[PDB]
Amino acid sequence: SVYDAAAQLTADVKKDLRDSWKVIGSDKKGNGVALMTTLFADNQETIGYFKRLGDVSQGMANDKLRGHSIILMYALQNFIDQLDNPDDLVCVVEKFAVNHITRKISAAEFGKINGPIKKVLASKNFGDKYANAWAKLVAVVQAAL
Amino acid sequence: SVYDAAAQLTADVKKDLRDSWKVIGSDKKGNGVALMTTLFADNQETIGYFKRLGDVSQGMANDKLRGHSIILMYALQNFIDQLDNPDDLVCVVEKFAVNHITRKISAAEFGKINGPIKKVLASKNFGDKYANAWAKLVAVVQAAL
Ligand code: HEM
Ligand code: HEM
Repeated sequence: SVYDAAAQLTADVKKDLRDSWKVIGSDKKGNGVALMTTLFADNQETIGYFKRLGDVSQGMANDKLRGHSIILMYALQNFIDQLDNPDDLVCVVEKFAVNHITRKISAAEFGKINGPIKKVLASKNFGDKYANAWAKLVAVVQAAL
Repeated sequence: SVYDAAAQLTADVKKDLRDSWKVIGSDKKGNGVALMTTLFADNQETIGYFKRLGDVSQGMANDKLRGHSIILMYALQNFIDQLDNPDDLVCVVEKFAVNHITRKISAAEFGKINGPIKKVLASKNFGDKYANAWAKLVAVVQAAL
């Protein structure tokens, strides 16, 4: 359950999340768009959920994709900012989960974002330690789906 | 058409928005809930759109309303951050608008948030000049609805 999954965010996980977000979150447009095109490249079957975005291979030049990618990064910003207070983290994760549940995005489907995250981290010289901290935050959202 | 309403955000308007946001956005939970509870108090009929939140009379103590309130404030953070690049502001506002159009929230209904914003600004002693600027930012969204 999500209260139990939020409890796996221990002190070192929280610190590694903030330390990597300080670099990733510096360029929300650039890293958000890179996140999404890596998801589409590595997991082409997820493009069906994003029909409204139009031609996803245009990347940055697709205004709808660029708008979605920037907004996605503010949801991550929000989660990072709630790490101090588990009660606020949980109520924000459950609120966020509503629209993903309506779209029938399962926990297994959501978990496909981990591969893209690991790759964007790796491009900024953040290794496995950080990829695993981010997998634990994505697991809090998965528990709400 | 959003680009035309965005043209109204002149250099002084953007400056007032950024300066008031420096204070308002520094307590996203507190000021987010104050906007929402002021909206419900002043325009009781808007509660019709928020049946999922349950008992909105609990204010801050209602986890679903607190979750919604914090997420609302990250949408405004995003808008403030895109003010200097009209192309990004417009693709973010148009993406944001999609779910509100599906909820059948008209431009007039959305415009009811202006009284709440004026009151939260005035509680932090930002007068009519700042309220005016915020009405012009809300107008960019209204142009997308
Ligand atoms: C790091 C993970 C993710 C974050 C932070 C995230 C964030 C968001 C945000 C903030 C929105 C806009 C608000 C809303 O409509 O709910 C959104 C929309 C959406 N998300 Fe997620 N999401 C993530 C992963 C995923 C994944 C893995 C899928 C599906 C395979 C997914 C599918 C969708 C879809 C289909 C939309 C709507 C796109 C549109 O038509 O405009 N999301 N997501
Ligand atoms: C300053 C203005 C506003 C901002 C920045 C804002 C922001 C947001 C955000 C970020 C979401 C979550 C993503 C989504 O589902 O679309 C949302 C949801 C929603 N908004 Fe807005 N919104 C604003 C005003 C309004 C107004 C005036 C109404 C209607 C009277 C409205 C009704 C809704 C509803 C019903 C939801 C879903 C709530 C739920 O989770 O059940 N919004 N809004």
